[PDB]
Amino acid sequence: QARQLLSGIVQQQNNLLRAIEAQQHLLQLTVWGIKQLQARIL
Amino acid sequence: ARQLLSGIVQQQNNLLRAIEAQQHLLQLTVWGIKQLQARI
Amino acid sequence: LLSGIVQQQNNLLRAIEAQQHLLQLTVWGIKQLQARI
Amino acid sequence: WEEWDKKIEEYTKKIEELIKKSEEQQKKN
Amino acid sequence: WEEWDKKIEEYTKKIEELIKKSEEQQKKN
Amino acid sequence: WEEWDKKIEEYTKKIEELIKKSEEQQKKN
Repeated sequence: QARQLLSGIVQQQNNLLRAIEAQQHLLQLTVWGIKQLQARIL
Repeated sequence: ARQLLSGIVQQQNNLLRAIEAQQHLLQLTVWGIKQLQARI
Repeated sequence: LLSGIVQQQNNLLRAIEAQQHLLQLTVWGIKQLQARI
Repeated sequence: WEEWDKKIEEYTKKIEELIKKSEEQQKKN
Repeated sequence: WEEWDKKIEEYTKKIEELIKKSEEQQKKN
Repeated sequence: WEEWDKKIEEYTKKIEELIKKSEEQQKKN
């Protein structure tokens, strides 16, 4: 009973962590673009 | 006991919804980059 | 192991908070470029 | 762009709320 | 820039799926 | 923009240490 909830929470935490990692990669792309546009203006 | 698993599951919700709100914020910043990049 | 899940919640939370500082910075940058262009 | 600024402020405010509510739930568990 | 557009939608897909897996898993708990 | 550059790399390093710290705790858990 509580071993199913405890197992799904650890499963959930790895899901959230992998989402954060992907979002961090997506954000580092965002930073490249901004620097690339800044360089073009300068 | 299940008092604390209940508080954790709720916390998972807020974290998940934060991930989702930040994702909309990320897509919005992509949109701005694509608009500024195309104009120049 | 339950004390480990609660601290994993804290790790994720602080990571989201760091992600949000970075979002703040990229939104600022896009705004400086937008008004400039 | 004006809609863009609104969606920014919208999700910004919503994120900072979720962060606030998540840190209180954390200052508990 | 086109590889940029490529990696953008690549990770956007990757995230949207993880958000999907997470909501369904949240619904279980 | 200097300062923007500072904060970007700074918070980038921060989140990447939290990610590694979470990869550890996740395997332990």
